[PDB]
Amino acid sequence: MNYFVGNSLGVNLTGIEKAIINRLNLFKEMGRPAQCVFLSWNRYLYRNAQNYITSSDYINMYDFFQEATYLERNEPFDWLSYWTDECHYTLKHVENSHDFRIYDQERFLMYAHFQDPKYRILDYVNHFDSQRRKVKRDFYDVRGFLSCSRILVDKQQTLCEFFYNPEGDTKLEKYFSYKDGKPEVQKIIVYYANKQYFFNNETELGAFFIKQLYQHGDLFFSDRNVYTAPIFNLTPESIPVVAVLHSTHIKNIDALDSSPFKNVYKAMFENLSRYRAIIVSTEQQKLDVEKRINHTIPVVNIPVGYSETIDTPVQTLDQRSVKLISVARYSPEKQLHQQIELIKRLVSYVPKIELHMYGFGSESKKLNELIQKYGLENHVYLRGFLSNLDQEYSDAYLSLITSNMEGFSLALLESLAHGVPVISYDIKYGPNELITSDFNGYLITKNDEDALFDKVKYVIDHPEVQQRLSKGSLAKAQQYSKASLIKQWDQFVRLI
Amino acid sequence: MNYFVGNSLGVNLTGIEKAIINRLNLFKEMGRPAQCVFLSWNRYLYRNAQNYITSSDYINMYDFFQEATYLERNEPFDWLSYWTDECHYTLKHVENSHDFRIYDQERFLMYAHFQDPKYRILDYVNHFDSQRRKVKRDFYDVRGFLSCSRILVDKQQTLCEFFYNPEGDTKLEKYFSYKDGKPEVQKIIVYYANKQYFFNNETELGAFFIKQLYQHGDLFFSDRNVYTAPIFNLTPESIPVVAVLHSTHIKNIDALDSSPFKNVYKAMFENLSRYRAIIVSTEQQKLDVEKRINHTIPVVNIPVGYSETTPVQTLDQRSVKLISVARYSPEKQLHQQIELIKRLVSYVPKIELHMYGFGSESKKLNELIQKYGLENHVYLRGFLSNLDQEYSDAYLSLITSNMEGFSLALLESLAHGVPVISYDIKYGPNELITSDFNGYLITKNDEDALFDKVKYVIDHPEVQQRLSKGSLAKAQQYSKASLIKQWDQFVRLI
Repeated sequence: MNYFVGNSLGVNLTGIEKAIINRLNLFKEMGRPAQCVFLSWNRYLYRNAQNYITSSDYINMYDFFQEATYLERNEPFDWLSYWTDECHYTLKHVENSHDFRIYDQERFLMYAHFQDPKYRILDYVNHFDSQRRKVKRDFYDVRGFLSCSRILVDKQQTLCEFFYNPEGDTKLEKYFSYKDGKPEVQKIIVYYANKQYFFNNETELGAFFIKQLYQHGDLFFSDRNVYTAPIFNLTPESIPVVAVLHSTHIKNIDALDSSPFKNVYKAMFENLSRYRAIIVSTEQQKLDVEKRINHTIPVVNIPVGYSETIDTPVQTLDQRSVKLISVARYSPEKQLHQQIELIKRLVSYVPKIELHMYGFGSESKKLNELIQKYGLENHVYLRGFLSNLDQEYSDAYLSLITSNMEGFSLALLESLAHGVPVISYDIKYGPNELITSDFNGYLITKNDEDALFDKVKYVIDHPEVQQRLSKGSLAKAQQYSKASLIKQWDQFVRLI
Repeated sequence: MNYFVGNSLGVNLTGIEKAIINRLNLFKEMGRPAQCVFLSWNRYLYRNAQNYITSSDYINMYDFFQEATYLERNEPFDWLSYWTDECHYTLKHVENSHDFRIYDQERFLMYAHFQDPKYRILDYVNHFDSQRRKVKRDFYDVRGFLSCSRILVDKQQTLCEFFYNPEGDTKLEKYFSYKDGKPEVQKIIVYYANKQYFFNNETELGAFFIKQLYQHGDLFFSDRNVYTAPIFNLTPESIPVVAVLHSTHIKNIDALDSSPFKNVYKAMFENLSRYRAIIVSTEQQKLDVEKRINHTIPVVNIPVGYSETTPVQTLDQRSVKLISVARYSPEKQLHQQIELIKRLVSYVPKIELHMYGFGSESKKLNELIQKYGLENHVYLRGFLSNLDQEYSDAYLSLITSNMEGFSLALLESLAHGVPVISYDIKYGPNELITSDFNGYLITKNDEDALFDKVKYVIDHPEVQQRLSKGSLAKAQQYSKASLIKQWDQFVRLI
């Protein structure tokens, strides 16, 4: 059995999350057992996983100990008619919210919070004593059951939390003490195997959990090396783990030798004999990493993404309009303001031009402030993150990358697969490998926005080029075919 | 020859403008000659019309007297260099514009303005005197020639206008005086037929033109009645004309008998004996009109739009996409849809509203999308011409106006498989939707009932598909083949 350890799955999948799911779906078709391992406590991971993996494709560490691994949504529960009818409480609704303030004949007891406006998903319930101190907080799983009560001290500070199984029995206790104005774990009690276990640390908890999962002949893959690498350090070398690096390994990629390893990858690079091999996406990163490592341990390049059969429309280009697209999380590294800029000085040459920006991150409001400032309301669109962008690649003329650091770009390959050429700064890793300028898009010089504007403008001018590039896009998309990676993954696993 | 008579075509086609082109394409297929007439001076008309009808398909009255009827673009002319290389002027380019100031050795002469940044289309040239007053503006046709010079007075006020043919010769003159604070024609001179004609307003010119155009057994349709009815009224009964009505005919739809006509239509109704008939779109409007006019003249219903044979109903599971194909004008009540989405976003976090159109409320509507934080959900997509791919992942169409004839936007939805949820307004929705067949009719302005239904259909994808299948069915009742029959019928019998 092959385990791909990560942290968790977001509402919106991140690059690492998407990459993990891809490995899982390749291993599915290949015929090898595989499973995702998630470490982070997350009561919404069932909902978050549902449109991508099945509850048997994944083990979550907390679920495991909560005897709630492979548990489904149970039947919905009318909490409000419980409180009114059964409990003879009265329910003052809080305005502009799915919240409530529960009372028993003018005694304030708890503050209820739901996720949804149908009031079917209870999120949390907060408990108050005689003097309206917030004493205890009950958090609920998205499948129904009460998952964790938390006990508060002083200024709603976390003193400890208790994790339960869906039947209610306690399975986990965590004790907090406040260092630097923030709760740090200091004790963990785990009820497991009809015994009691003690750990000082969530890492020590992580290691224990692995040792349970592990059988002889099982193989691990460490994908959030921030957390997963410390966990594996406290694991016997007898247990094979292969590191998977999900981005550029160093703080400045221009200083190949005189540059520190990233805070996230430091723990792996310190214990490099722990890991059976290390996997990057780009050949360049394979070369770069094994020189800096000094070939102490093998390195392989297996790309995080692959190209699949296209049974939606490709290059159905309305000859009157020009859709440009960004498919990138709205974070600073992606440098999306440069694209709003580009669209600014480009409407006058191509009016009726559109830029659709697919993502959602933190820069949402900063990005929206510019499309508004420059008058670009009817030309630039902040389309929220959505999967199955296949319909959304159909009318796309070009893809833009203006990030500065990317590693393998899943959205880059996804463009090429839909026949949409991409114009991207010439950065590491990824674009260099996936784009050949004047083959399937163009590589632009870093942050050289005038060079950017020129080629984007040139390509909008001569559609004969877009069609030529769009062709070779499909060509390049094929070198990363699902078969190329099933085999490439099968060969890697056998060698190990 | 059948002549459909409107004002002109805009950069974004209006409902009537779309209708005149639809009628043309219909006649063109069925083989009866027809061609659009446009009245107002519009020096971008040939560019506006490039995608919809030929230059053989249309006669603009200014083009006609300007002897530029059926004229096409010239070879490019390099004005920038001509002013430099041949007129030894300097060009002080104006910042953030396609404009130059034109000097002759520190003497400020002209302010040029180009449309495009490629400087290939000269738009207008402003002329200044020795004191730097703007005395003359030179308006250029997008085909390259000088169409009109306007002489200014006082506070850049329009005093008279001269209209040329492409050779340069002068063909019309208009003299203005200011009523309120706007210019108003008071004299028109026309050099046509090697003679001089005098008219007192643009209406009398319009009537003079018609008679120039008219030949025995030509037939005319009046499609912009605020302007065209006054024209045909100054025209002899011997010229056949048929009124065509494009909105509700009455200031208030609720008093069928009592209320006044819309200002647009007063001129028409007050002289109903001049028109061989009225065309309307919906069977209902045919009746309501007939009652009021006491069957004085024939009323006939011939829908403004037809359906025809591109991906359809390729619905992504995770996202719900709502569409409004409607102008950003106030009587479409498009703010109500932003309010809808605002309520509906916490039940449907993946929802979108794409709002296709142009219009005066682009700013009111933009502010609300900003105020409510719906910038990631409601989009002002602005006017798009071919919408065939936007309809593909459309879940439903939305209508929230209060006044409509046939909705061409509604039928287009139904044609592309997209059910419509509309208020129960006259005319059009009553006729094209059958609730729980291809969409729902809502009590007018019942924004709760609207929300209730929109959320419902979203809740039941299986209903949506049932509704989509009925929308395709109803659309084939308004087919192309059938409307060519309706036109050929109701031309032959007039």
